[PDB]
Amino acid sequence: VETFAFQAEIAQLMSLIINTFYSNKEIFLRELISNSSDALDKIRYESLTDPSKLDSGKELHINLIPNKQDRTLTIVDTGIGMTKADLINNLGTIAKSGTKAFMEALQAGADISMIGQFGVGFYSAYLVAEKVTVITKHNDDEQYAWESSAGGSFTVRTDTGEPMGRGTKVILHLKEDQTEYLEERRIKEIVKKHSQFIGYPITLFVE
Ligand SMILES: COc1ccc(-c2c(-c3ccc(O)cc3O)n[nH]c2C)cc1
Repeated sequence: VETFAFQAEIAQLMSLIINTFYSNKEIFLRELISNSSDALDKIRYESLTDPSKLDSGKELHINLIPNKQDRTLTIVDTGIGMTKADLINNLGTIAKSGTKAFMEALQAGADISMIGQFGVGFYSAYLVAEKVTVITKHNDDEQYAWESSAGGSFTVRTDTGEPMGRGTKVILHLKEDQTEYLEERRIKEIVKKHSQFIGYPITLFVE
């Protein structure tokens, strides 16, 4: 298990998301689905000139898996996934510069719902999750598990869990007062409100 410190600016971003009074938390789902859509666009584009890029799985889709017993909401995609290096380097985001631009915008009237315009929408997971686990598999690397409960550090380990072929799995260990995001009608509502034009099937699993 390797432990890393977040860059000062990323720890600042996470503290802002955790500590700012902001009721519109439901946008975390749109943000994570948007990242899933971007990763699926990436593998689809590569496959247009190289069909073997899909040897690790042809289906391009998103699964939403609530689990009331574990108090987890899992978002699975069959996108391009990430290398260990990209996972350590702020989960493939330009988080340092993105955070700076987002901070300036917040002082210029913007609100947390606009986080995605600054390329750091992944970190909106901390509006609803006390801990986030990211399992990822890229065609050019092994399967890795990234994890953080914020507090300035994250861990990276080789994943021993279920192999996923190719893509990214975001496991949201929800805060006790955020369990509405495990309810079928609530998830359906949010998907319809903010992710209705996503170009990949979104399957909402039942329990
Ligand atoms: C906007 O920046 C980014 C940065 C990285 C990605 C990304 C993800 C991913 C990352 C997070 C996630 O929730 C789901 C995913 O498939 N997987 N692979 C890539 C290249 C997507 C958007």
